[PDB]
Amino acid sequence: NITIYHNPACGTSRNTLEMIRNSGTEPTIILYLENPPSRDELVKLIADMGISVRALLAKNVEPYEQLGLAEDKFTDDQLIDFMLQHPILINRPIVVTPLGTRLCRPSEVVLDILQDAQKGAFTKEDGEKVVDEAGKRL
Ligand SMILES: [Cs+]
Ligand SMILES: [Cs+]
Ligand SMILES: [Cs+]
Ligand SMILES: [Cs+]
Repeated sequence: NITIYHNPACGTSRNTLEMIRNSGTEPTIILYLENPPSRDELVKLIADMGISVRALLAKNVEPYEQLGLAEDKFTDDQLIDFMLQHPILINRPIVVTPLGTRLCRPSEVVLDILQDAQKGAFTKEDGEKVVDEAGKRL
């Protein structure tokens, strides 16, 4: 049972999706930009990821810039509500499996929570080797 909050226009997200597939399961794919999680779901993801609310913020997207979010003037709940109102602020990809939830940045973070091993060598789309044929992380 795997879910990925995916942005097809982001290389890290594409790389993550293909690593998931290379472990042999096809995940549930949520285009968070158009189908963002609910407030309750979003709080849970953040808790399960073990990161701060602010570490989940995508920088260099228009709401981050225009809302002044780089400044330390926002509570965590304010930041969660901005994320819900402007889903492009949610950094990507988030992946949930039976073993846990991670913000998969860099994409190979996802190897921690995939239950089955990669089924063969995996190379990122830009040529960066991740795992060889033997299954060793390079
Ligand atoms: Cs939802
Ligand atoms: Cs693992
Ligand atoms: Cs292998
Ligand atoms: Cs890259």
